[PDB]
Amino acid sequence: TASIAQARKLVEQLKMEANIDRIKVSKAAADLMAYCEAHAKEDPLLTPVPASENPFR
Amino acid sequence: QSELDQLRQEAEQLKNQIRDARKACADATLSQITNNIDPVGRIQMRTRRTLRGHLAKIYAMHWGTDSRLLVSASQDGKLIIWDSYTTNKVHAIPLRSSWVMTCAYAPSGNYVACGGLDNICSIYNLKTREGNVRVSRELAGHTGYLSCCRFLDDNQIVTSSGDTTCALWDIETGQQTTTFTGHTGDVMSLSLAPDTRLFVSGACDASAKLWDVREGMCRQTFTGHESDINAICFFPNGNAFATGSDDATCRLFDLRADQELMTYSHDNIICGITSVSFSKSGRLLLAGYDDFNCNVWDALKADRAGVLAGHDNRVSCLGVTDDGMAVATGSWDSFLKIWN
Amino acid sequence: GCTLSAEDKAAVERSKMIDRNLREDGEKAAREVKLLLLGAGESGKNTIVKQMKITTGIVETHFTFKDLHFKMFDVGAQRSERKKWIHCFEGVTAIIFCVALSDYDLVLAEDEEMNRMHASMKLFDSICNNKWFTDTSIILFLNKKDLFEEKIKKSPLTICYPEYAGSNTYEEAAAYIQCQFEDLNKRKDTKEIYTHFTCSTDTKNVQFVFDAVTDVIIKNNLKDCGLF
Amino acid sequence: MVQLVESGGGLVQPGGSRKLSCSASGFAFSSFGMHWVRQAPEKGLEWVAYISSGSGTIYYADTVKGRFTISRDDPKNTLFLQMTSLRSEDTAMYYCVRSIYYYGSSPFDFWGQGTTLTVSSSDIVMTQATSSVPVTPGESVSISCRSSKSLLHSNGNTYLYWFLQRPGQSPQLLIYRMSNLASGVPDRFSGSGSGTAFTLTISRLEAEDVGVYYCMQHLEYPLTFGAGTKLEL
Amino acid sequence: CCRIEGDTISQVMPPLLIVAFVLGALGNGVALCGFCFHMKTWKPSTVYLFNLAVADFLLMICLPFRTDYYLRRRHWAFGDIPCRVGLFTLAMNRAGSIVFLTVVAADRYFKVVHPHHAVNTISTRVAAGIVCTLWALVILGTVYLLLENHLCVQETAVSCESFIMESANGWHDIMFQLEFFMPLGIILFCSFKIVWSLRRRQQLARQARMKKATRFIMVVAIVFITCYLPSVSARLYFLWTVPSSACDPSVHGALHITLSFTYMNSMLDPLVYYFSSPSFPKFY
Ligand SMILES: O=C(O)c1cc(O)cc(O)c1
Repeated sequence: TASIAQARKLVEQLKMEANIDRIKVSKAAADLMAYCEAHAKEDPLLTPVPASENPFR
Repeated sequence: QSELDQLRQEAEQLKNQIRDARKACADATLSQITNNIDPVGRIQMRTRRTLRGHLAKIYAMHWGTDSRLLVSASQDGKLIIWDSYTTNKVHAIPLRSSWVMTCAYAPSGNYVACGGLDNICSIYNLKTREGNVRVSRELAGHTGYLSCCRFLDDNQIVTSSGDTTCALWDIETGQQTTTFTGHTGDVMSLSLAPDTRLFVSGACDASAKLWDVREGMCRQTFTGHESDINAICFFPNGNAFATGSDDATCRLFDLRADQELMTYSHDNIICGITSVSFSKSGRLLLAGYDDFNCNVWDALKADRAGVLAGHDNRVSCLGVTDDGMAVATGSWDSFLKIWN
Repeated sequence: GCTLSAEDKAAVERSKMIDRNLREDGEKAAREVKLLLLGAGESGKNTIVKQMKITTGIVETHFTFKDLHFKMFDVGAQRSERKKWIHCFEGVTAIIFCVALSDYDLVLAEDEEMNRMHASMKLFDSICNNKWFTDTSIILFLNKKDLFEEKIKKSPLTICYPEYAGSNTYEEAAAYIQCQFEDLNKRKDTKEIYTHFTCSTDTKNVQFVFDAVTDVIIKNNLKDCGLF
Repeated sequence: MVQLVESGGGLVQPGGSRKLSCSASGFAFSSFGMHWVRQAPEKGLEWVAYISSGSGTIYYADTVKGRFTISRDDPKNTLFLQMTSLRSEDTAMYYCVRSIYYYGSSPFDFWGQGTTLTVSSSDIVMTQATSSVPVTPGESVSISCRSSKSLLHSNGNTYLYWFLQRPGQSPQLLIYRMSNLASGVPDRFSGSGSGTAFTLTISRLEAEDVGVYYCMQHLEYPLTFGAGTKLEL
Repeated sequence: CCRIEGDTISQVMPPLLIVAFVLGALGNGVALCGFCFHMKTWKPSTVYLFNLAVADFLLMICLPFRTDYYLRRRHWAFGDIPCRVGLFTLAMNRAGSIVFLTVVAADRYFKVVHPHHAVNTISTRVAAGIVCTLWALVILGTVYLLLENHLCVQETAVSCESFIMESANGWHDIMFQLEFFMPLGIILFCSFKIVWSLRRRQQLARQARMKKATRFIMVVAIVFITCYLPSVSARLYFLWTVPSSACDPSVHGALHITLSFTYMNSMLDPLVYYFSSPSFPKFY
């Protein structure tokens, strides 16, 4: 009866996690790619900016 | 002990059902979709600043929200707040316990937190009526070493400890509000979501968990590594996160798909990862390594795009400003560098 | 700073003062002697730290001897995994390991099969051969000598070491225990072990620690001079 | 808890010498720079001297240079000003002002209750054209200050300070660096400007906002105050 | 003047000086390259080695000025003032290489016999003040090298020399004897005490590293003995029987041999100090 509480809680957690909804991998990948090219102009690390507006020049 | 055996069997069958659902939901891969787009060019990043003054190994750092100030923690018993533009030192806070290995900077800029082997999270008031920095609170509810801490606002902070638990604190009252349990292993890192409604953690059981702050419950569990997880970071979108382990690999997980997406590894690399971070657009993934180097990965194609090599010891911490202009690396050689 | 405004120059001056204070504190802290104290609960760490100086995770004890300041750290309260924080103590001057002679036959409460002496030997082997302590001296203390005298007459040492073939007298048994502990070191040439038997010694363990620390300091000085 | 008390003064024969002292309590005295600021009767403020934290840097006004000296006593938390060859126009009230300098600090944020000294018988010019404005409660008012030289530095910030002196009291900081509010100032004061012309706006004027308003530049030494602008009912 | 008229010196010196110049410059250059470019932290006991290497380098710089002088039969072909700074870095850089032999040998005595002494923990900004008050007293010692004349002219050739003959008083003789003998006593005392103290460490001695470190203490002392004894002894013998020795050609043959032996101290110092040390950096 000592180890039955932890096991019952684990079974409850597994039951709760088994009821989550899942989307297809293609949709998640496409959303990530859409975000990646949809913000490319605002990221200075891969697109260097001229030394006029670079505070670390 | 038949009840224990049947509970074990039920847990195993539930795990098998979850795995089967994940497999059935898995169609194609990220690489197959991403192969259409053109690859990113070679990344040539150069050291712009070098911050000196720490006299021992540096364990943690955190950028301010203004992308100018930052705080660094060293085991010489000192917290230093730097002005990254002029290299000037703003504050130097002496620590009661020198065994600090985490630090955080409040989003309002008014407070700094640190902790370590003393099992205590200390809060420091930067804006005082006097001219000095004072301790405003000490949180002493943990039974293991503090590994990470992150502010939510001026009154809430989330900490992770070696007692395999995470806790949410009320700073003004100094009491724990919620306790997050379930890891069964040393929790090493934390990462807050941009909306602050959720956070993820990584522990020595080679698993990652997603928690709901309001409800104090574990929603999802991710298991793809075969060794201890040392660092974790949310994707800027808020629907993904990356993990760095001691098996010399990094992985990308998706919350909605509830499984792994891509792995970043190389045969020439055999050392463990100490820190990870994302760029503002999320295209670049920066990871620190034990081989004294920091690698820049292409988050969409799993192709290395550059190397930051300016340290002669282990790279312990990473950081990218909120505006994405600069990247900072700390190291065991007692130097911080700003790369751009 | 010819291109700096008055406020910028004042900020630079403040940063210079902060740098000076940091340098002075760092020089002040470089003259301290730091010791990492390890062992088990019943080994006798409390007795040793009491003799030295006449839920928290780490305890710091400060004492002085012959104008030299010592800092001792006890990490016995940390029940988490050792490999995740042991690297923080890399660079310590020396390690102090406490062992009780009288616990050669007693068994641990947690595990019946496991013996206390073999558990201590396993811990010593793990710490001595650690990759963060490949050049760190070890000071080994044997803590319960009179109880060893009492228990050796009423019980042989062969119960702990089945292969012990020698007289059950105190001297041979103590030598066998010491050599068994010292055989765990593998570097041999790189690092050395200091051993000292303690029952109720008064202001003699501190002298032993002082001598070992002096040897370590001389080695560091010779490394600094390049004559090494 | 912050407090600054000065001692010294009284009637002085011309050509004599005295030493003014100020005592600090309630804050880390050694971490703050110290200024002496002078105000003659029915006249505006005038900077005198400055000693840095750690005594590394010392400046003086050209009027008092050679005759006045400034020093600190950090263990005793005291500030000194030894004056020699006192003349007629040194008769004024002397204030002691604390200031701390780092990224984002607020200099000149606390003024002491100065003492009165009576003696018997290029630089940037900051100008305020208006000298008096009649006001009534509930009305919005604007105060203007103009600078001979542009106060906009190449680092991106403008060094303009606004102070208020209520009748019978010590000056109080309102706006620092032309846009930032002080710690305990209501959100009815606003500041703005461009290079050489600056304005201070007081929305929903109340009976508490009656006094003299001074503008200051902190771009370079010596520090110069503008003329006063009095608000009356 | 007096006319030795001996070509054996003119045929023996160029070998020794050429060998010294060609084997002594690259080692000191490598040591200088490694001291600054290949190091990160400047703690004491490193500044003194740097200054000794600099003194050796300065000797090597001015050494070739006399490898052709002896080839043309002791003729100073070019210059009259240039033989005032050509014998100035032969008493500035020859006496600034014996002082830093007494400094490196007195710094090792305070790290083996007095490990907790305060001198062991001084900052780099304090030793920089000692190497800047010894290296200046070295100059102050040899002002007359620039405030006197040395050229002596003969029928066919001019000879510029300072260790010439007779009974040179109070300078280039007395300073010579003191700067040899006095540092020697300190070096011998320090070397004996260091070994005596280091042998009493019964458990440190079992390591071969200690044995190598103790052998290198005596190596430096014997090298210093065998490289400067002839130079002092020859001048002493000349000074004693100077009545009879009216600049005898045999005598002048020997003193030029012994100074070439002194010139090999800066040859041997790099190889003894920097190259035979595991802890110093590598040059591939
Ligand atoms: O090194 C010298 O000072 C020196 C001086 C001489 O007169 C001759 C010589 O061969 C060397």
